[PDB]
Amino acid sequence: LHKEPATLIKAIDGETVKLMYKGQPMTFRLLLVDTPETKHPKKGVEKYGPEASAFTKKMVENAKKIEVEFDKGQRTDKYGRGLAYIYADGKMVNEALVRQGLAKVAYVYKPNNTHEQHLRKSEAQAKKEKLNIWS
Ligand SMILES: [Ca+2]
Repeated sequence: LHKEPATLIKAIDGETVKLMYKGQPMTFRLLLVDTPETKHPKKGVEKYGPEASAFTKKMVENAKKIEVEFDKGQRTDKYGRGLAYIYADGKMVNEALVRQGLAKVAYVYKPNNTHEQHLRKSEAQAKKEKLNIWS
């Protein structure tokens, strides 16, 4: 893989953060995780979505270094969003959200799945801990 510098522009929600990467503002999708929603037109807000976006916000905002890392497969999805693992001070947000019961592992697509068993290891710990979506 290769980690890269990127600069925070805007945390949209749990799974989506806007970042200046290569000098271009880009929408980035947190690879492998699915967070609850704040806005879904046919839904309203979903349980733990407010605090899933809160979490990521705090995490990318108080960071001194944000780094993105692309996986070994296509790097942009269909809606043109970067496909990546985001590190706030070297800690993987994508992992942090699952360790805290605020994200389930999901849409795991070969070959963009290098870190599938690390996160699938962490969801298991949070489930075993009765935490938040697993409560
Ligand atoms: Ca979602």
